[PDB]
Order: sequence, then structure tokens, then C-alpha cells
Amino acid sequence: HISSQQHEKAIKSYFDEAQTQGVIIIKEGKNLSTYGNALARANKEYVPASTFKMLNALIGLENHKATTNEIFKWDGKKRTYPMWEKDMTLGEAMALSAVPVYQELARRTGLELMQKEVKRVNFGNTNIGTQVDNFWLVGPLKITPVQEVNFADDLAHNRLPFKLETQEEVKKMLLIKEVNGSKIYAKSGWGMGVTPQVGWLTGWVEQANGKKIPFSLNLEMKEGMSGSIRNEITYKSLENLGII
Ligand SMILES: COC(=O)Nc1ccn2c(N[C@@H](C(=O)O)C(C)(C)S(=O)O)c(C=O)cc2c1
Repeated sequence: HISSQQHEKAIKSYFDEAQTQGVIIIKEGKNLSTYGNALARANKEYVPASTFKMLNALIGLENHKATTNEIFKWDGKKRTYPMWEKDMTLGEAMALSAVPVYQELARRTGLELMQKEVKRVNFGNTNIGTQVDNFWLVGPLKITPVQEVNFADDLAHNRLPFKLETQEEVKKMLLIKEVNGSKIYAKSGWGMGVTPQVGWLTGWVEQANGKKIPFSLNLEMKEGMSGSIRNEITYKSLENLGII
């Protein structure tokens, strides 16, 4: 069938075509595979941006700072996007990347509990600093693409140190696509408050046979670039490798 060389060339071209620099790590069982046009990004640290929402949710639910049915009401103040000017649950906010909701959840958790929980889960460099409501957007919290795909691997298999129910609740919030009997769970991310800007799409594919294949795409976001480029390159890569 297809040679490794051909797969590597195809996926690298997906990043080349988007005129950006990026990498996508795929994990099968315990083996990591790095693809893309800037492989060294694999072990470099970047702010997690919205990918942190996955953990924010885990923490909030576990520590009873919210429930999956609770509706977070829009305070009526102007928001970056009109789509965020509404009342939503944690899951709706996850799908809409509604930062205001997760900033409220972070504030409910509190700096002390948050630092302690991030440390406990051993997420990235585990340092949240002194600002409980923006540490995942502008630092000091950072994480590498390898750590992100491993975090996705752990959540997909319920290995994180949270009740099985909590993990299951959050995973249900991450279904973003179904393709040929395959289900794609993932959370996107875009650190716009950092330079250069980082883009993420972390999650996993659940194949019909029940096997789960974690992944983490990480690239540099540039002005005039569509957020859906993260999704397109991820889907093309996954498909080129026969994952979906
Ligand atoms: C305190 O900062 C602010 O007030 N603003 C913003 C403005 C946009 N933000 C994102 N991006 C989404 C979007 O813009 O549609 C994406 C779906 C592309 S992303 O994949 O989540 C975040 C997720 O990283 C976080 C923010 C914060």
C-alpha cells in the first residue's frame, strides 16, 4: 500500500498549502507519530488556549462548581461574538468556545483550587500564575503538542484522575463530527492574545470497532486565516492515514 514517505509528504503539504507552520501528532496504542511541515513544534510549549476548556470543565464538574444542565446566563454585556450573547450550558459553551462561560467557571473554582487541580492532573507546565481567569489564554500556563495528545489519550480512555461519570460527561461535550461510522471528538483552540498566535485541534477519533485514536494538531495562526483551516488539515490528515 502507501509508503510512509508518501503519507509524510501529503500531510506536510496540507500545512504547506495553508501557508503556515504546524505539526499533527497521532497516537496508536502507546506509539506517537509526528506529521506536518514543522516537526520540531512537537515538544515546544504553547499556551493551550481554548483546549483548556476540557480540563476547566472536568475540574468544575468534579468540584461541584456546576452541573451539565446548569444554564449560565448571559449578563447582557457586549461580547466578542454575537453567538456568545446567550444563555448556555457547559456543553454548549464548549461547542461555541464561549470563553465568558468558562471564565465564570474558573472564577467559581477559584485560584487556589484551580492551581491545586491543574497540578494534580499534571497538565502542561502546570503553572497558572495569579490570574484565575486568563492563565490559559496568555500564559503562564503552557503545554506541548505531545502532552496534548497524551491528555486526549487519557480522557478518551477515562484515565484522568476524575470520576468516570465526570469524564464521560465532558467527552459527550466534545463530539464535533461523524464520518463513515467514525466519531470525531475534539476541542479547538486559538491563542490570539499571544505572539505568534497558536492554533490547536485536540481530540481523538472513535472508530466503529470501538478503538480510539488520539491526535493533536498544532500550527501558527496568521491574520486572514480561517479557524476551520485547523479542522480541514486535521480531517485530511486523518483520512490520508486511513484513520477515518
Ligand atoms: C479574553 O479574551 C477575549 O475576550 N477573547 C477571545 C476571542 C476568541 N477566543 C477563541 N476562539 C474561537 C473563536 O474566536 O471563534 C475559536 C473557535 C477559533 S478557538 O478554536 O477556541 C478562544 C479559544 O481559544 C478563546 C478566545 C478569547
